[PDB]
Amino acid sequence: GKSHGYRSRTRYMFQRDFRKHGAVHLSTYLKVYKVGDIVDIKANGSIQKGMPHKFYQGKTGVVYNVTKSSVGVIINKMVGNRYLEKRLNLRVEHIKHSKCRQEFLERVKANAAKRAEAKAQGVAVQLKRQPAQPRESRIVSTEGNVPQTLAPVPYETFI
Amino acid sequence: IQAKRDAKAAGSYYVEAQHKLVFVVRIKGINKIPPKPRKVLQLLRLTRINSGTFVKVTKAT
Amino acid sequence: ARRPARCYRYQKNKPYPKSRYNRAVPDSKIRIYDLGKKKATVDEFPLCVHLVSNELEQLSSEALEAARICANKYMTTVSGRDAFHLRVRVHPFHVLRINKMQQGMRGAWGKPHGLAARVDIGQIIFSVRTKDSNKDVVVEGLRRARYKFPGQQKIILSKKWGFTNLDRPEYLKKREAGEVKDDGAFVKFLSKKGSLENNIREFPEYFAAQA
Amino acid sequence: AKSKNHTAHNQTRKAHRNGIKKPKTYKYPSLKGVDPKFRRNHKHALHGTAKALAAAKK
Amino acid sequence: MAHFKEYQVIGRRLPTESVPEPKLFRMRIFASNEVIAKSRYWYFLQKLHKVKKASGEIVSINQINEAHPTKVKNFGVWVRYDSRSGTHNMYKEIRDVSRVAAVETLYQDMAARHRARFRSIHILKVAEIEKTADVKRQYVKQFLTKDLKFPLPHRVQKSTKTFSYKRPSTFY
Amino acid sequence: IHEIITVGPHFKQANNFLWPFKLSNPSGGWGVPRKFKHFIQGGSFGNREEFINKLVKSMN
RNA sequence: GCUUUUAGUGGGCCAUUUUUGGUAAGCAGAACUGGCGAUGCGGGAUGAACCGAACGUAGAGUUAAGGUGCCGGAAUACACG
RNA sequence: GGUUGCGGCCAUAUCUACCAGAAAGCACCGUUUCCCGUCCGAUCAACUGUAGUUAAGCUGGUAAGAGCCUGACCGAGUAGUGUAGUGGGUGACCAUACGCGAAACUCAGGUGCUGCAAUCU
Repeated sequence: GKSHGYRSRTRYMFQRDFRKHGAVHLSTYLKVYKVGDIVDIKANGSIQKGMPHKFYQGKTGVVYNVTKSSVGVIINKMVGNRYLEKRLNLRVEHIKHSKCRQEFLERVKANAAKRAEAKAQGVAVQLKRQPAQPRESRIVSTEGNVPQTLAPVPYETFI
Repeated sequence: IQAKRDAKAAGSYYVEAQHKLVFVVRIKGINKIPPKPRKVLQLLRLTRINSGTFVKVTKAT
Repeated sequence: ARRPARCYRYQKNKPYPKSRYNRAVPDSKIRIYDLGKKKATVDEFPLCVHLVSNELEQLSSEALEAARICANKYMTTVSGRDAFHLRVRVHPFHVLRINKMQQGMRGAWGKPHGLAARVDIGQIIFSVRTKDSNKDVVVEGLRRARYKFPGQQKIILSKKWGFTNLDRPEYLKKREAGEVKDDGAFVKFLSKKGSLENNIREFPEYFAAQA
Repeated sequence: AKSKNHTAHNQTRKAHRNGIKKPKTYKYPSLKGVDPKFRRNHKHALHGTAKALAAAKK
Repeated sequence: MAHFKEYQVIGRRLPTESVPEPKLFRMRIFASNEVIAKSRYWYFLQKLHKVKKASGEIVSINQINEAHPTKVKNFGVWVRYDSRSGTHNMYKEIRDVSRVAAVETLYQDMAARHRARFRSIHILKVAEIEKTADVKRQYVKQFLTKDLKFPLPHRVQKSTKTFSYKRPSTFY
Repeated sequence: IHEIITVGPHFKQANNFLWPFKLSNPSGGWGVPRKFKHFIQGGSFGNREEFINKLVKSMN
């Protein structure tokens, strides 16, 4: 018969990342999670209490409830033709902050500073991001760099 | 033209600037399109065969 | 009672070896893999000839046994028992199945039927290291092997020195330098890394100036 | 009288007919399931700062 | 592939901090237009160096003309082509008037004699033979004899009408 | 045209203003027997760079 | 953006790619997408699914896939073998 | 800079064989009345810094060292792979076009860094 337990199909997921087994380091227990923090869920295999389901491994949500040895994380789940909001009480060994919000909050301090510096100096701030723009025209010199002529190679076996 | 010629005279190669703008013509009809190119073709305003648009060239395009 | 090989010519299934879940396989028909003068040294047989596959397929163990018998028979009756060293470079690890048959395809999982070496395009099957002057003999000894195999094979002369991986000039350079030391049927090479105390224990003939 | 067992065919084309929907987040989300010792006090934090702000319009 | 043109393409990998002014490789490419020529440049330069179209840059693209387009030359061509069951190297000789013209009858010949299409052929080197008795193939040695003459027997005349009224004549 | 060709600070608004060009089929034909391979392989699709003008002036 | 209410449906099948059992099957069962069912038109002589393209009634022009000896509209075209 | 206490990252820190360690600290070390634990003051507990010592720990250095770490147009734009074709092939499979792109291999370099407090010729 079929088997669809709570930890089915998780041979390699809750595995403990070769030659980094054993107890976990103490900066996992010293992070400070505030209500609204954006977290990533990566289930520690060695802490069997408070683990998430295998759907939520690698899923990113926000913290809604902060208690003694765990936090409450809000995850959206794709089910049917809608999304539901899921609440997960997971211990802090299976969690870490996102660095993609560290892209944001550091760029907020940069964007707010460049607006103030342009306000005192010559507004037209121009503080949006821009995509990778195409390359400009340039002059490449052949001095010391005379082009070597490369031809296609004949076929050889070499076994 | 003069930057090309005055690089050829100087012993160099003037590369042109990369093109900043393309014109795109939808070449294939409506049926049998996978969802990802169909969604992109809806986003580039090319909803019928032989229709064209101008597209600014960045990496996101 | 054995099915023809066209039922199992291609790699249609996943690799299904003899494991602790299979446990009930027959024995391979080919058992030995090194024939001729396998006690020979590296310098005795400079020329190596391969018989290289050109199709992605499976070769049955019965076919490997028959081609081994045919090649060894021809090479021994033409050029003597010890003028060559034949090594079969494939090992038939993949277990074939059969649905031996009121029920039809109900419970159609088959029993083990035989063995096959799963071979890719460009994988060598036989490799015969021999003297230079024996060359064409070994060539014909591989050509008569070709009739025992399904699919297209090709004989190809190696540019290396026998069963090692360096070219014949580069093995000559290591041989006239000290870096080659002998072994049973192979050769051991000098590394520029390692403990310098016991890198002179082996290779005394190095470290002087020349040959 | 055997038949098809399971297929996920057409289920994504079906789910995108009505165009799979986001859960419509709000300002002031629900304090349901939030830790009761925090939630008990937060009643008094809000009530006291309403008394203190209505005191500014005495 | 078409009536060919010969383009030199010069390209390099893009400059970084550790290597400004990279080494500027050059290839002579036979192609129909400049679009296909810059494709065949990166096709072969990816077969020789760790580059691709994204990590590199086309520096210059120039069409090369035959320096004497009206002198009959004996071209020796070295071909690397793929068969149905392997890859081979070949040496064919072509007597024609330009490097363009020798390549266009090389692809017509390889598609006829050996069923090799444009995708299967890597032209290694088109070189011109300067001296007679350096011509190795006998289908080119036929036209290097002193005082070459021959007739064109059995001349068939193409008719502008559906009915001829005398009889056809096949003289020349 | 100047906000198209020189791509301007207001290219997005000027381009989104233009309704997509309902081009015709080409007057000279496509020039290929089979349209649906790359322009490098002798078809129609892909980057046809400056030759896009030779398309569009027959399709316009 | 949101809500109510209700129909029919709950026998499916094919194609590319991945893939399981089977010697295989126009076989049995999965995954993703596209189709047929539910769909006519041009092509593949002929065909549910392939290629092209989806359809109010008409006129002009241009093409797609496919073709141009004759049936059959359109080169008994040109070029190298 | 050395050393201690508490650490952070958890081998560039590990392992094997040798060589060095001025000062302080650490350690080995001396004793068994008391609290305490032992078949046994060896571990553990207590007492003194007194009788001694850098022999070991500890720290550093050496080694064409093993391991690990980093990098590379080294292998290799290879294998694999997304998209495409009324492409090739009887098929098995394989070329091509737009893209992404390894691992082993090889070479070169490295062999702990740092926070808080205290102390030291």
